[PDB]
Amino acid sequence: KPGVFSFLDPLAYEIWMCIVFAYIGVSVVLFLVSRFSPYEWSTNEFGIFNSLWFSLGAFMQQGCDISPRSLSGRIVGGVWWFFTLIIISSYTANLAAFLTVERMVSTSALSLSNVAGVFYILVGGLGLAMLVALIEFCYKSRAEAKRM
Amino acid sequence: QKSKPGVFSFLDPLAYEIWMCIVFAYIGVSVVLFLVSRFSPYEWSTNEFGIFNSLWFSLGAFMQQGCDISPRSLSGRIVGGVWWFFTLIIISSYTANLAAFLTVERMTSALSLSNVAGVFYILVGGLGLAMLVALIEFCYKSRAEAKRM
Amino acid sequence: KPGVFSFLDPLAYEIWMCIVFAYIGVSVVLFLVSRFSPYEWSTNEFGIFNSLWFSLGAFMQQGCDISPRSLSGRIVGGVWWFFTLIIISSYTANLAAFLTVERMVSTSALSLSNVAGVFYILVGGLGLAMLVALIEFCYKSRAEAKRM
Amino acid sequence: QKSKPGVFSFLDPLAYEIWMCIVFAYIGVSVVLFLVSRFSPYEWSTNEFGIFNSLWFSLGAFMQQGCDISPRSLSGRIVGGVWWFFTLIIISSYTANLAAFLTVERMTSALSLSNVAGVFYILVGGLGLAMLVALIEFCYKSRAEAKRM
Amino acid sequence: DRGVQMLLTTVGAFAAFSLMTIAVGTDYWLYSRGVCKTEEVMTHSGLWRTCCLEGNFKGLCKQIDHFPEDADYEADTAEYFLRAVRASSIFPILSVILLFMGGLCIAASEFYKTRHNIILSAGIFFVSAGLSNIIGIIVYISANAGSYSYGWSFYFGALSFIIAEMVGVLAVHMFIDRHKQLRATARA
Amino acid sequence: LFDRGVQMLLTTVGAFAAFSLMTIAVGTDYWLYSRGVCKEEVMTHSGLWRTCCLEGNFKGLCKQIDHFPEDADYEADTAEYFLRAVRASSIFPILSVILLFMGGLCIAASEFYKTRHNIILSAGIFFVSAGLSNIIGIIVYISANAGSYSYGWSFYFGALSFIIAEMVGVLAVHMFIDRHKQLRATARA
Amino acid sequence: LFDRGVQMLLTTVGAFAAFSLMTIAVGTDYWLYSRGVCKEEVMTHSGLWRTCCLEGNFKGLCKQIDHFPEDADYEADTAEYFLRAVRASSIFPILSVILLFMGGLCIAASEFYKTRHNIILSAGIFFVSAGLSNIIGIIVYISANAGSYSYGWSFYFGALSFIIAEMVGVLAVHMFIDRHKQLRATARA
Amino acid sequence: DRGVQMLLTTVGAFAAFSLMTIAVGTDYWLYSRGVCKTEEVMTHSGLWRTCCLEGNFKGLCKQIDHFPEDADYEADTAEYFLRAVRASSIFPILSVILLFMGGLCIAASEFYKTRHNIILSAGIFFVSAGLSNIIGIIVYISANAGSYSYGWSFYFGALSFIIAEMVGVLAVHMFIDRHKQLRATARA
Ligand SMILES: [Cl-]
Ligand SMILES: [Cl-]
Ligand SMILES: [Cl-]
Ligand SMILES: [Cl-]
Repeated sequence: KPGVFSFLDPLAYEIWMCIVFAYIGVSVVLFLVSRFSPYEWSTNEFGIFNSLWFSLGAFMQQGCDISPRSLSGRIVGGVWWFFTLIIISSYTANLAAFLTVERMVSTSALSLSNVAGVFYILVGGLGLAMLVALIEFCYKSRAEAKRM
Repeated sequence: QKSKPGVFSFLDPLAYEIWMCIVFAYIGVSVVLFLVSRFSPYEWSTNEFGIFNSLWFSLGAFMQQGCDISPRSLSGRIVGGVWWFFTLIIISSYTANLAAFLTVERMTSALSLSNVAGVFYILVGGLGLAMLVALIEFCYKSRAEAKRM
Repeated sequence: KPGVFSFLDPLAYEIWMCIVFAYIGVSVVLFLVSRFSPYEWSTNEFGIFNSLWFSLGAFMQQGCDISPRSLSGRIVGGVWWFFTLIIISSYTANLAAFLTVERMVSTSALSLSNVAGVFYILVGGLGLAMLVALIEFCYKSRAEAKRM
Repeated sequence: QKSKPGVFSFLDPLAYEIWMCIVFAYIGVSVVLFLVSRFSPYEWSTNEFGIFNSLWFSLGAFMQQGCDISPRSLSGRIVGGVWWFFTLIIISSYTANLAAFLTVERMTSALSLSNVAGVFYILVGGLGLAMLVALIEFCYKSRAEAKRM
Repeated sequence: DRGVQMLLTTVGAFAAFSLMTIAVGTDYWLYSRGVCKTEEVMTHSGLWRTCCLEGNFKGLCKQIDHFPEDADYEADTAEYFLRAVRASSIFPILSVILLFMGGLCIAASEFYKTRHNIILSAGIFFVSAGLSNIIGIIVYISANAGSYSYGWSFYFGALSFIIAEMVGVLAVHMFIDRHKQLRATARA
Repeated sequence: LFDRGVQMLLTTVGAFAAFSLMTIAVGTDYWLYSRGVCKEEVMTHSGLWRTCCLEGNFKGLCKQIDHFPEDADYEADTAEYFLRAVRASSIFPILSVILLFMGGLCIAASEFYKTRHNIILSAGIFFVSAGLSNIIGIIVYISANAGSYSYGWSFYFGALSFIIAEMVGVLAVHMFIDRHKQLRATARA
Repeated sequence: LFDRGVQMLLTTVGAFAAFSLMTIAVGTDYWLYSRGVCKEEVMTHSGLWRTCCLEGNFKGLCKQIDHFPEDADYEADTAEYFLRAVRASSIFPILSVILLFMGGLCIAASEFYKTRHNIILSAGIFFVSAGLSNIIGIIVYISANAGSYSYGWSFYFGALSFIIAEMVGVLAVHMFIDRHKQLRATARA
Repeated sequence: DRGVQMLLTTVGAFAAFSLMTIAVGTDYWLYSRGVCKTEEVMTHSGLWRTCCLEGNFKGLCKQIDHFPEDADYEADTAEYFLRAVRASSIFPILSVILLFMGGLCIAASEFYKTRHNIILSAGIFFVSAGLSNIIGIIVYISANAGSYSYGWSFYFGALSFIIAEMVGVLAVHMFIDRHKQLRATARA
């Protein structure tokens, strides 16, 4: 009877917590080095919101709308890329080890019970996104109606 | 004894229910992304996430093939982030369970073409389908152009 | 004593040959559906050279400068993406199986001898690229010097 | 008995010679890409592949993190293609050998933080280094601006 | 066209609602072998009861017990929460309610052409009904986990999800088009 | 790539070469080298239809390939019987031959009534489809064979024919693109 | 996010909150719950310096944490000894405390001599560095501990302090950005 | 500056050439235990000979045998081709030759300021020398494969590759700059 969030088993909980903290630190440092200098004012679209988006896309190994162009920003991006590559490969390798070792214990295909948790997370995120969009629409409409 | 692999045996690592729910989740993600990107008249568009474009973005995200466009609003980025996490987990699970299947045989050699014949059949079917669609569009426009003139 | 090109072991030679043929067919069909119609004249930069580049980047799962926009081109790209995902996952899974089964046979790290062939291919490609660039430069210089 | 993992034990799946040659190959690929992109005066530039940009492109290609720019000439595309194939093979080899290491113990549990403490240390060191570099650039410009005025 | 799009939207909404209502009410969700009226025989089950098929007691239905407390076991509370979610069938039922509310909004929009926010509410209801269908399907299969086939009631629910998302997309297209036409007049 | 007369000749010779190579592949029994019986196991050369002895007691003896073996074939599902039927028929290599011949016929007919630019497009589509059919036939053949061996020159004659088909198909579409490009320039005049 | 007076207040209270949480974490011995001896194994609550008995025969008895155990410790290389030294000293949590205090001093001092915009930037750098030092200290602590258990509130007081440090650091950089942005507008006119 | 860049380029070219020449000539490529003048003792070896270290026969060098044909074995031809490549050390030597040719081009560029193609040839030579160094390193380690450490002669070769890459980059910068300055005058 696999747990709902059993897809997180291959890495320990301390690794996940430190992944969150490292993500926050990398995003903050990328925003700091990209935007603090008045002499670079800007030529780059790396605010704190865009920095967090860049870091999240980098960890998920998905497409980037922007990439750092300065030396310090590229240093931050490169070390974050290395961290992401190592961590994702470790997750895949330990999951393969878990499944292989469970297979050689004295059905075969992965069941929906093994990934029901990521499904629940996805649907909850879709709901939260819809709530955010409708709240923004309502606030803007109230602002516009009161404006005129 | 080990039997000859089936045509669509590349789907074996994941259960049929997982594939069905992957399709359902892909449709839901595409529809919600299109909805949160374009419904608000105050965003009119600034983005490019129509229904077709949203389906394309979600398909590329699942196959991890980048994106010609990326969402910029908070809600669209929430949708993209959760879809990215889902895709990462699911693809890693497919790879890991395939490795487990290939390591331990129940009742190692190089993969033969029979292990992956079905993806080749699907690829060629898709090429033929795209050719048919392009030809039908061209023929439709050729008659319509002559009709107007 | 691993062979020079022993990194190709996890997939059979028939799979590699069919991968090459499928790549050629996908590139040709993408060029055909993107460019044959005079009514689309073009709004897309998908020539035969750019289509081959797109297909190679798609198989290697690397960045794309362009992506198909039409229905037929997106059909071709989607089926090619699915093929690529399946094939690459199969390569990784069978390599893991090979290494694990060799490990459980009655040093540990991968040696340079296991991957010397990909290094040889990379350096040969760098040399061929330099030769192409210098030949193009020489031909252009001869064209320009003879022009005036 | 199983000993406590070393700080930089994430490098174990590949031999030290492989890592050294990966660095050498990355430098060679970056230099050759810059050379074939920019040497010809008849291409002046049409592309954006300077030495810094070429190093960035090669680093992104190895980490499979996409590209802000892509080569367009035949020779640059040859360099990019061979680097892509190299990266695919090497990353898959790292993952597969790590899976083999984690499956079979020589002389399964979740990965502890001690298995990845080294990559965490490298990440934080890189963040500090980038901060120092940005501060040094700002301080240099602040004195130079006041010097001119 | 405005008329064609509205007709397609209302027909799709009605079809999705009817399919989901029939799927929730019928008993052909799963074909599996099991005992009745508490001998192994192939049966068909839905969301509330299971009935024997081609057996000695063929045609007789027995209510599904969602809390197998023969051994009086609890283990962790996640299993109990999942069983409570599955036993009530709150998510398929909520999908039915959301489909009905979206259809109501679509119907009421004809009376009030000035109010464009009703169309948006209908689209939101249809998309939310699809998501509720997704969650319900996941819960149902997961509860089943802890030979078999899926019957036409299961695919009645699956086909309902696809139709609901399509009608939701069409409804959002109308909210956009209504706002665009309003602004073309306003700018002119 | 340049001019028009050279492109015509190149496309025509490519079509003829691809057609000849595919026809030779279909009509010749050197597709696979393996141990087998041609009436004790001995080295044999086999094709799509018949297999003949090599360096055996009776060299040069040919028998029809057993596509549906007798004596308790153990049966199979609908998919495996279907694959065996596609293998026995060899429709996809023959379909490729037919499509190559019809593309060549379109290219030859494009000399007459040169205003019909849709003929060249049809020839390009035919050549692309012939290549796709060749790919399917190759995959079916390898899958049916698999379930030491080497592939002979008739198998590689088919591989080369598929490559020529796409290159000729690419050129034919270029002509259709250039022919309609030329019509736009003169109308603007 | 808006105005200037609220941003000053938000940054100051964030700095004070992060400093208080980190100082409480350093000075309190509830970082880990595990079985052990505080003088037979029994449930204990432990911190950075001392561990005390919980629900044992003698509750509330505290002893200093054995960072370099006697009686055949079996030794190690310089790497593990260095890690043990960083753990025993706890110089990264204390360094985080010092950097937070100095960032707060810069923020408070920035109100005097308001023309010195480089003070706010220094405060932002200090807060970001305090967060990074907190991360390093957490990683060192978790690695040394693991070389059933639960983490107490002092460990999570440190986790919350790191988060506040980055958010306050983000706000301080925004002020430096806005202060220099304001100087450009007045020079433009 | 033009002068500073030329000075850096020539110093780097000379340093890379000297390091590669010393690495090829010296015998501190690898520390390993093996027999001499063919007892196990730790030795140091280069590309042509191995010499005993801190042993009974300390200081005595024996030529490395690259074709261990005691059992008269051939196996596949790939092994023989690799052994022939390794025994000749054709790739480190070719790297030395390419470095010397690049330095020659750099020196001759001063005499003919009008001819800008000499600088480009020097850059090509330096980049090719680096690639030859890469291939030679790979071949050497692979031949070794079919406890040990690498000595300073190995890292003399590695440091030579990095320097040759940098000087090649600098030389290409000059070819670009010369063409840019020529066109600034031509356009003006
Ligand atoms: Cl029911
Ligand atoms: Cl035959
Ligand atoms: Cl304490
Ligand atoms: Cl030597």
